[PDB]
Amino acid sequence: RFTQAADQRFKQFNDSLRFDYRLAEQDIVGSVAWSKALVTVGVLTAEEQAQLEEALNVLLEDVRARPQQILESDAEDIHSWVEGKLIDKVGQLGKKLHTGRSRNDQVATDLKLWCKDTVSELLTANRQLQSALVETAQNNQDAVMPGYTHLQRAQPVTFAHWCLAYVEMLARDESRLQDALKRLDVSPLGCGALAGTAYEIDREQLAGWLGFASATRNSLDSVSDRDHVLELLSAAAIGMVHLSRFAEDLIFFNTGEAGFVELSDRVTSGSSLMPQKKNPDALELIRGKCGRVQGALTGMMMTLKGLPLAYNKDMQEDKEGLFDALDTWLDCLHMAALVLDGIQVKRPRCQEAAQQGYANATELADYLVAKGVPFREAHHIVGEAVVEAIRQGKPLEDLPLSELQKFSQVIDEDVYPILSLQSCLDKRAAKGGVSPQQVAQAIAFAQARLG
Amino acid sequence: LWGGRFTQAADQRFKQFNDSLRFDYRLAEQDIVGSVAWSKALVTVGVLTAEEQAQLEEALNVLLEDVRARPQQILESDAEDIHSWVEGKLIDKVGQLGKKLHTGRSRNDQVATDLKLWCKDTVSELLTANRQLQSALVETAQNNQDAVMPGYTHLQRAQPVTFAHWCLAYVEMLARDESRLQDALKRLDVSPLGCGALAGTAYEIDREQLAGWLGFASATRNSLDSVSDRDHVLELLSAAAIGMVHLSRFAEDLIFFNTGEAGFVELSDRVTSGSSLMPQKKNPDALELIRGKCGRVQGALTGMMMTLKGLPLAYNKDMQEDKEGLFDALDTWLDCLHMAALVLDGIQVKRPRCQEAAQQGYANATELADYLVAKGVPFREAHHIVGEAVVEAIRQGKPLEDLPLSELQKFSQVIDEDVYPILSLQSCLDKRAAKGGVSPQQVAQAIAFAQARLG
Repeated sequence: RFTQAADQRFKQFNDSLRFDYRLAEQDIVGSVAWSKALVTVGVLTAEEQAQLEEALNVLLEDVRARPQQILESDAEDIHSWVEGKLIDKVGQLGKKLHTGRSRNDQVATDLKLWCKDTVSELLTANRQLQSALVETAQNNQDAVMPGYTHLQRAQPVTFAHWCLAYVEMLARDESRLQDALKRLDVSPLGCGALAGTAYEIDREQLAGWLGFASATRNSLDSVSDRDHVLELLSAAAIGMVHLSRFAEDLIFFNTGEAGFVELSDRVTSGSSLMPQKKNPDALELIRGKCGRVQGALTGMMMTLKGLPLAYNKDMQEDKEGLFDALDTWLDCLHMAALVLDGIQVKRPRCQEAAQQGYANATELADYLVAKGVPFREAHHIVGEAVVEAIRQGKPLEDLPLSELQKFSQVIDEDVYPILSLQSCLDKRAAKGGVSPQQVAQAIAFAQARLG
Repeated sequence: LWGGRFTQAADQRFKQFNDSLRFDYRLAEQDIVGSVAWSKALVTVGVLTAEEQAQLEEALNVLLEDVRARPQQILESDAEDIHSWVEGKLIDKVGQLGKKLHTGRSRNDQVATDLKLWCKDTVSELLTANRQLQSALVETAQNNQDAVMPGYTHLQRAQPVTFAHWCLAYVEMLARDESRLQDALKRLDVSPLGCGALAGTAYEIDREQLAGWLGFASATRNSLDSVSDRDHVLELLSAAAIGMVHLSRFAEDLIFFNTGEAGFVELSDRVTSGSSLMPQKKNPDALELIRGKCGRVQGALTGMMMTLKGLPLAYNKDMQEDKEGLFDALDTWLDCLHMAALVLDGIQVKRPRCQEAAQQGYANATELADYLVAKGVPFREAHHIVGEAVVEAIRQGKPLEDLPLSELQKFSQVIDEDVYPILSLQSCLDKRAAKGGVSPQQVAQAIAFAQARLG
């Protein structure tokens, strides 16, 4: 009894179906393609290939329309599940299909086909966040707020420029995904268990049937290679780092202390104890989820580190992490878009905090330096003027001319336009600077580029 | 549990993203048991009458027995989490009374308690699994005291050892895992319940009495810390990570001993796969999976560290990410401890091959240096001398013992016919007579000591 329990434990420990069912569709189209290779190589007649294709097409439509059926079976993995469902439709012809093929090059192929499908969905979700960000930017070009270094008020910025910062981060995530795609777009099918098919299959022809751009150059490498999962996990970890920063900023902007931003009821939840709470749960989950992506990355690295060639059962650990991390990344991309959709920027509070920063003390200092006051003395004087202004509870620009002239006689009426928030924005007029004219052009450039 | 502050419902995609039920239902028993203890705190302080508490306990116990019978039923609900699920089922059963149970409590409070209760049970199981492995290793050692084999450093033939000694090496690793689990359990055996959402319950509850009801050793000293603390998850993950490193080395060793090249070990069919064509080759499936599974435990560790890093006080929603990581990592560690034990029974050590290999690679060269020392030759000099003898032995393709005396005396004139008994396999073992050494008497003393420590 406890022997049987132990054997059943071993079967659960060993089996992969419960996560690799996720590869059903890829295993099936992969099988279609192999079947054609076998014809070129004289194992299958053209008729057996058509019957096999027919049964695989029916199975594909059935898995699409009801994926939950796979997990009803006690098959050990999908390859064996698909094989079993093939034999029901076609008899021993569904075993003959595995001729010249191994589970090692089979799963390598399925996995890369899955990555292609998934990178595609990630590219879309990523482009959608960019577009959500750019749209948010368009509607908040007038939202002047404090920029931050060290979480201290620095030169003022606009909410729009803040959005386009994340657009840029996301644009690099997009090219990272594109590059990973091109690099993984190589068919490992026809590589046998480790040393190649024992048939004269045309692997480049086979790759074409699979939709891959070329075939792998080395069978040992083909069966042992999981770079694409490491690289996709890297891309995801960096993407999630981006989203964790976005979340951190929005959560600060969302504090009662800041009051910069109000989030929608759709994307927010309450407290079981505290009747007033409206918490940024979605933003917090997005940053909390950075860790599981990172863990998936670390785990895959550790799994592959020190692993001898060619194939090893350790490599069955390549899927759960990848699946979880890419699902997470996709969910976070969607959720970040959703948060933006309902966001309200509280413009007066943003501007009030911008003005309580005294960044224009700089502009005062070199107004004075431009008027001839020595550097050291200029800074001393503005320092004094700033202390007095906070004592009176007003911005520098709010001091009457008679008051400012007590700090330096050279200050005149022309000081006031030079101290304005608008003036300080308009000076940053180089590419990527925060002047409204530049931000406006960046939004337009991103609209055109994003479609 | 909330909604009065809200004018609009959650978006469907937010609900799927935010809900914890699909995994926190694992805490059902703990949640209900904590709720019972909380109902008692509430009497103490006038929120509930004695008969109201008795009535809540009845309904909670019904839920407990229902949930024990088929936990899966929980997942039929669209409840946000296990806490809302319990409260909702209480209300169905007792009406308005069910709306009273959450007085003075928060989910921050509740989940912190539920998770520590679950850790206690899980650590216990890990401890049990760790001890069976130790004791399975000890028994394998018992039965393989005579299996001289090569010892390795750098995967190079070092000095002879025995398979018993190898086994006991892993016993020592596991015993430190065991003590790490015990120390972690002590630190975590502290009740956070009664700390509200961060600042305390607004009630004169006796939190040490509450701890007693829950089976904890004491109550936490600071509400802010209590609702925000996940040290115990990091500490358990880190113990699991170390434990999994040990298992990965165990895996690496056996997979190596199982090669056609070594041939030291035959494993059971129960734990391997292979082909009827080549019944000699067994793929070490369980072992490969044990070492492969090290990563996900390492990943859970890194992941929880990252999620906790830079988080302000007190509770934050990020902390909902603790459970999935911990569940996976401790389940993995438990399964690997069980499979390691499964691999050990029916394992067979192939003695003739082990012994043959133990006599190769000039693994007796230390004995010659030591022999030179005993004749007065400074160890460093002896070492150099023997190294050169090895270079000549390699050149002749002979073991040191097969070098004629006249040849050996070219290296040192002090060498006489008594080197030869010193080069034997049995003498390599006998000479290592200090504690933790490989002599037959030391290994026997170590086996007997491990048997006593574990019995």
